[PDB]
Amino acid sequence: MHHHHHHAPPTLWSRVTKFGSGWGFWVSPTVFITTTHVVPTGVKEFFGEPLSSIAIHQAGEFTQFRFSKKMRPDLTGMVLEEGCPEGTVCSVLIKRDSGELLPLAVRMGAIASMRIQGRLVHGQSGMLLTGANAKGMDLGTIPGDCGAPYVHKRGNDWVVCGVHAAATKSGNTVVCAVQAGEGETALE
Repeated sequence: MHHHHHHAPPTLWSRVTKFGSGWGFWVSPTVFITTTHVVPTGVKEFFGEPLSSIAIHQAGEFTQFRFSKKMRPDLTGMVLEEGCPEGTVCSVLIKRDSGELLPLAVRMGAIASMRIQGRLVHGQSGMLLTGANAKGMDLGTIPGDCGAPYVHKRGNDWVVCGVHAAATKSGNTVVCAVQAGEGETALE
């Protein structure tokens, strides 16, 4: 009784932050995420945090933002899911200027190691499940909404998948930029 379709977490929507030519997410008080193609060239600080006191770590369209200080504007600590099983419905957070939030949805596929620029990277595909917002280099972007963060309900909370990397030739299929860490060395 009353289960399908429910209210979305507010703080979860505020986590997203349109930077440069894309959108990121607040991994934690002093932690953040962002894509590579989204990163612009002109700014030297984020939310009042000079790069001089920041750390960057690329990894297949996955940059690790480590701030020297914990801004903690309205966060606490989110969970990162390195991919997803077969049948995982993820949702992106597309915020606009006039508050036109565009909540997109995508169905996760299988986990495999793709090859980009002669580099093996681990990422989970994702078939579109909305209409046809995909253009070819993203699930649904127009004014520069690339790299958007993915979210999903996990137990009694919402875990983040990756970021809007790009779309496939099929159009209704994008790749969720996953992070590198545990799970690859573990056996189970």
